[PDB]
Amino acid sequence: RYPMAVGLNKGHKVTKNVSKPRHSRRRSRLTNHTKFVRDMIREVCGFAPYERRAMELLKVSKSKRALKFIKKRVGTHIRAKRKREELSNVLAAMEEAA
Amino acid sequence: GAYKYIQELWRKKQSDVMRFLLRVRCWQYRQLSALHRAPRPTRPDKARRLGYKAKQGYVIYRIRVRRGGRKRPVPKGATYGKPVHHGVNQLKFARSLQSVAEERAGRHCGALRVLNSYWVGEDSTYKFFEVILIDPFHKAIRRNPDTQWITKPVHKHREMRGLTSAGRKSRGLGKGHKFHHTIGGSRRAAWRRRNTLQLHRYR
Amino acid sequence: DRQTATQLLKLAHKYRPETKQEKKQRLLARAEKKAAGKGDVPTKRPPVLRAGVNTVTTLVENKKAQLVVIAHDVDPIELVVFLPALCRKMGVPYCIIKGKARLGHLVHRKTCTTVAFTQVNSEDKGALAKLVEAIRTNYNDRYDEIRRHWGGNVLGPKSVARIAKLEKAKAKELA
Amino acid sequence: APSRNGMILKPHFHKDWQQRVDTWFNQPARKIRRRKARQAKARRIAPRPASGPIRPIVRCPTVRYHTKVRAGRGFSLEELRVAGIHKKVARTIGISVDPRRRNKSTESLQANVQRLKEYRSKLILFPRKPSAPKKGDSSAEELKLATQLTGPVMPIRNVYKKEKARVITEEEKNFKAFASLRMARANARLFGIRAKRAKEAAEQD
RNA sequence: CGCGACCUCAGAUCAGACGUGGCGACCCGCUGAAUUUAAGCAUAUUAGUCAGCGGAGGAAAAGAAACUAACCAGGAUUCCCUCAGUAACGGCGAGUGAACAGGGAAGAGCCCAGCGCCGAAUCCCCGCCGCGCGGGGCGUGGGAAAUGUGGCGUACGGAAG
RNA sequence: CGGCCCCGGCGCCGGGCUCGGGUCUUCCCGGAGUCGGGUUGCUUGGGAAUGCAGCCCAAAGCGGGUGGUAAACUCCAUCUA
Ligand SMILES: [Mg+2]
Ligand SMILES: [Mg+2]
Ligand SMILES: [Mg+2]
Ligand SMILES: [Mg+2]
Ligand SMILES: [Mg+2]
Ligand SMILES: [Mg+2]
Ligand SMILES: [Mg+2]
Ligand SMILES: [Mg+2]
Ligand SMILES: [Mg+2]
Ligand SMILES: [Mg+2]
Ligand SMILES: [Mg+2]
Ligand SMILES: [Mg+2]
Ligand SMILES: [Mg+2]
Ligand SMILES: [Mg+2]
Ligand SMILES: [Mg+2]
Ligand SMILES: [Mg+2]
Ligand SMILES: [Mg+2]
Ligand SMILES: [Mg+2]
Ligand SMILES: [Mg+2]
Ligand SMILES: [Mg+2]
Ligand SMILES: [Mg+2]
Ligand SMILES: [Mg+2]
Repeated sequence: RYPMAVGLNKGHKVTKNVSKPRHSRRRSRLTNHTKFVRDMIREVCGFAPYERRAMELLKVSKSKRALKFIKKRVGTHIRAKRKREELSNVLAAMEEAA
Repeated sequence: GAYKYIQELWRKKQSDVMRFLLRVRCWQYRQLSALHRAPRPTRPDKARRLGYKAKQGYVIYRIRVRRGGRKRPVPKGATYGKPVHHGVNQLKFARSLQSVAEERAGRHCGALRVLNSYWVGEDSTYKFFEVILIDPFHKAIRRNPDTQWITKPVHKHREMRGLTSAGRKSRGLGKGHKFHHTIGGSRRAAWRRRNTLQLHRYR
Repeated sequence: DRQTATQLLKLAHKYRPETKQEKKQRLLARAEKKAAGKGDVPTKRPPVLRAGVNTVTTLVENKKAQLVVIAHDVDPIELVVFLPALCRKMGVPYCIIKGKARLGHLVHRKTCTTVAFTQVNSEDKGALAKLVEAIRTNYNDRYDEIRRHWGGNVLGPKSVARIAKLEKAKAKELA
Repeated sequence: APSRNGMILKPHFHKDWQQRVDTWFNQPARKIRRRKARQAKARRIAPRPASGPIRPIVRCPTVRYHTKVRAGRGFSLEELRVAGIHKKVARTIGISVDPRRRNKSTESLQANVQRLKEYRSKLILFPRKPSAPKKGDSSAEELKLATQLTGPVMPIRNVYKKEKARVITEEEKNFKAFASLRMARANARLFGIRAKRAKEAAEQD
């Protein structure tokens, strides 16, 4: 009924701005060229020692141990999840193929 | 072009192809002097993204520093003070090794201006850096309007005052709630501003 | 080898970058013949090789280079390690040669890293295609073997002679 | 040290303060310097008004001051685009531009573009030669005035909707109450808990 | 064996040019105690001060958010009044202690590395030629720097074709 | 107030550079031993550690930082070091 200072829907009622967000918010997006150069340098450099150890761990059914190892190597847990995902992807992309 | 490739290749400096190069270059730099002139930058992309241009008047120096924390110069480890100041062994310098490298380079060459620096190699006993110096009195730099700011006498010895990119980090400057130490200028300026008694005429 | 490299050099000697003297000459003659003949394009674009690692990379990425030649006397190897894999991915023929100064002399500079052949005359197209095949069968078709090959790991002769003495004395004891 | 009865005091005079004491004995001289600088700047820029760059309509962020409105730094790029003038020309026209500010409410967007249109309509600029368009034959005898004070075209004086008086409706006697605010606060506090309870109930089904 | 090119390098009283040191009231970087208070004293306070070292300018630093807030949002930095002796820190003892608002003084914004296009259209030096008072820059020709990357066009507020 | 001498700008007579705005179609869009984490010192009012530094571990591109109490799941706001 009446707009209240507290509640699920508080504050003075206004209309939203449908304007396009600024281009600085769009940063480090997946680009074709960037993905190409990254994938080209990845196969040239190979992998890191801890990356190879984690791939060996993923090859065995022990996955929580590899997650803990990655969380101990890199800083936070949210980075460890993404690293584990990338390692599983690179292990399942070409090693599963003939 | 290719600088993006070199950057994305140097980013993964733990692979074998890069580790071999870093080890060989560290071994090669260990035999040279503590301070010398590199005729061309080992990291061209890193020098370009710092402000190095392939033209006359820009010099590159390679300098090594001793890795490790500092020790108190007190004799026999005696401070003659309260126990809180008995920390002779485990003390850490406020400035970084890169910053003290830039400082040593600018002290050895006063006629040149330290622009920036970057890391090339390191080991257990040494850490190597490459610094960029500008000749403020060369005609190829004084005539270019984009680099005329390095000629003014206000930028004399930027490395000894923390104006470089390495010293700016150790100064503690920044904008946000995490940098309330030095609001305006330096932490000493903030201290002088917040610890002065304002006595107006009418009070 | 000393034969195919010299052949590639003799081929490149025809498409050398145009020097500054004759560049000023042609720029002075262009403004004169333009007012003389009143023509739009009286001089066809001359096919010339492209120098510089950035230019070579931007050409091979867009698949505009017919051939790539690389030097190996570069001090920082990282500026060059990425190029052979890129040419293998793009399918263009790449070849490594000895002497950046020798590569350099054609471009009238002290040091030149890489050179890309993009446009070739109709009468040199056959001579170029005759050598791109031998280059592909030497570098492109053997890329997997080159990537799997590990060099170095060679001990000194003073350390090989002693192990030879030991293996001889051991073989004389076994049989 | 203490006395019979008194407020406990903690004076911050334990430091060495007498060697850093700022006395304002140069305050009249500073005010005179500032006044002379203002006069010199206005005399040098006489055709342009003091505090030349027009400033937009700006609402205070915090809830303590969000009821009043104040001046700001510059107009947003969206407001410039709705006004129809280029971004870089507004600076030499005399319009301060703030590229960092965003626009979240059309209610403020329309007010800002209206202020910009009013400034543009009231603006009269001088050319080098009469060959420049968007002007008149005579510049109103120096525009009837050379310099303006305390805002270029208009200050940010507050206006308020009147809502003078009206007849009370029927259900207004039992429309709102303190219980309404109490229920609103209770729902805002127990919103997620009820959702989790409904989820765990539908789980059993 | 020699020659030549490149690359890491050495010497000169080579041609031209630059730094040293002094003052240091104000400013910047480092480390730097104790007397005192805590009615004693170790944590703490004195103090991130004094002393010590390194630098410049009439100002220096700062300065265009990897910001503040959680509502009707604001918008570089610097200084003043308030916030405030407050939030908070502390043998939670002595004591220490900000910040965001808001109102004022002033308010100027931009560049580059990268990504791409331009036959390197770029820059330094040398010498004769056409110019002005007290002397330095405009047009011409060769010696170097530079393709391991000059310069215009570009900068997150998008840009290019 | 006058007269005299010296210095600096505002208007006018040679010389060298010199396409902006909007819609549409196509492409491009980023700073690394760095962030962050562990640990040890100094410092801060900053408290499951505000900032700096030494050693070790050391990345991503629907990513990263911040949202003042550490940790997991989800969403939101702001910025692009
Ligand atoms: Mg993002
Ligand atoms: Mg040189
Ligand atoms: Mg003593
Ligand atoms: Mg600065
Ligand atoms: Mg009083
Ligand atoms: Mg008494
Ligand atoms: Mg006593
Ligand atoms: Mg005592
Ligand atoms: Mg005292
Ligand atoms: Mg202290
Ligand atoms: Mg002192
Ligand atoms: Mg000095
Ligand atoms: Mg002076
Ligand atoms: Mg910015
Ligand atoms: Mg009070
Ligand atoms: Mg403490
Ligand atoms: Mg107290
Ligand atoms: Mg204190
Ligand atoms: Mg993240
Ligand atoms: Mg985010
Ligand atoms: Mg949160
Ligand atoms: Mg929290």
